[PDB]
Amino acid sequence: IEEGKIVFAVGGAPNEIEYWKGVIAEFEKKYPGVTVELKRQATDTEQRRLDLVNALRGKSSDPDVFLMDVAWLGQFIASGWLEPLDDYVQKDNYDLSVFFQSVINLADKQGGKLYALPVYIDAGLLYYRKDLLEKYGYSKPPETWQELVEMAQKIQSGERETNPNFWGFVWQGKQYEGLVCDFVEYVYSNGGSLGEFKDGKWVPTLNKPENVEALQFMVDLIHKYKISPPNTYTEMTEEPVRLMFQQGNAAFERNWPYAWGLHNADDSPVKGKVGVAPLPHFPGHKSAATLGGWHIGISKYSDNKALAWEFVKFVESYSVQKGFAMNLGWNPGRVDVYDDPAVVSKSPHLKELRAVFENAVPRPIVPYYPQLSEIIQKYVNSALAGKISPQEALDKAQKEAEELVKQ
Ligand SMILES: OC[C@H]1O[C@H](O[C@H]2O[C@H](CO)[C@@H](O)[C@H](O)[C@H]2O)[C@H](O)[C@@H](O)[C@@H]1O
Ligand SMILES: [Cl-]
Ligand SMILES: [Cl-]
Ligand SMILES: [Cl-]
Ligand SMILES: [Cl-]
Ligand SMILES: [Cl-]
Ligand SMILES: [Pt+2]
Ligand SMILES: [Pt+2]
Ligand SMILES: [Pt+2]
Repeated sequence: IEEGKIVFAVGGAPNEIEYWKGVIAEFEKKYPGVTVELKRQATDTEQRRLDLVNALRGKSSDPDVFLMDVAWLGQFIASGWLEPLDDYVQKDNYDLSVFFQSVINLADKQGGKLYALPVYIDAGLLYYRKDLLEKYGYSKPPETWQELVEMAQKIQSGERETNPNFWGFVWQGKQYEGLVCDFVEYVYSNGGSLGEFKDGKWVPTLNKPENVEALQFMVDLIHKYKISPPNTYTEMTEEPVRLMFQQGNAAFERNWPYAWGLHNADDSPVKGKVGVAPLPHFPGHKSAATLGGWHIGISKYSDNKALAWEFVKFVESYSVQKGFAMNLGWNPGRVDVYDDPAVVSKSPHLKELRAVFENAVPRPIVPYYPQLSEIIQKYVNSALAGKISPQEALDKAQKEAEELVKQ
């Protein structure tokens, strides 16, 4: 185990992990004298991050190649754990123009060097029960958050006559990274902002009036309009939300592109009855979608960097990317794939909602995001629980963010 072997560390939702196994099989079939060992990780992005930093900080060659959340990729680049890809691109005359340059420019490069490639580009999406909206006299998905609430309540009241577990709108509110993504969408769709850059350094503006107003709406979805379940802030993460909607217990769902792949699975009660649209916005502002996704990189400590690069090229290849979009519903890191007839047949929204993905709002791209996120999670979740007001929460978060930015 030191020649033509490579351990690929990857996680995700259960179905994605199973899909990766198939990808690895296809890779070894195309490259006969090579071995790729799967190092399975969890779904939770923080657990995936920890699994990786623990191996890397110990200069272990074990994980040779792996996926990194666009949210904390900057941390790995800054720490210097990634092997620059420039040399490998150069040697194979590899064409980089086939990837969305915006995400690359934003998160994959530093000091003129490339350290990773986008496997998929996630953006927040609104999933809705087309059949239920039609049933209750609504011809189109909601454009504003207030319209979503209106539809959600009428559908909820009607469905509860026979369904007491039905909720008009499910989303991620647990105290973890996913909550920051949901939060970002409400903030920017109300004209708010988490902060901006000054003199090359990010400066926090967590407690702007627009932000507080946005957080208040989130709190109201649970405690005032009551279209989102109480466990939204205690247990709801990607999968629990995705499962609840697929079970048929929700009219609306906010989730990432992967939910589509599952919702459209023949084992899905909602198959053929799900629509996808941009998330709503508050009047006078534009719809927002948080930028997410996973990028592939090579460990600086790998003893099989050449093989790792071969695997990277395969994962970023047209056919493999096409399979991700058609089977898993992922929005590819490689351009034009969304337009492939096979992809439009199974995941038409990748083409139709092109603007959603291209305009995804990035969380603060800074080496110390993990620590910043922890601050936002605590106060935002506390506010959702009703433990403190939106105002007190963002003001408190503002204080700690400033201290954190002070290095
Ligand atoms: O493909 C679904 C993936 O969802 C996670 O990733 C999204 O959600 C995170 C917050 O929970 C974001 O930070 C990330 O950028 C989004 O892509 C989940 O952590 C992954 O394991 C799933 O594969
Ligand atoms: Cl209450
Ligand atoms: Cl409640
Ligand atoms: Cl197929
Ligand atoms: Cl296909
Ligand atoms: Cl097909
Ligand atoms: Pt309540
Ligand atoms: Pt459920
Ligand atoms: Pt297909």
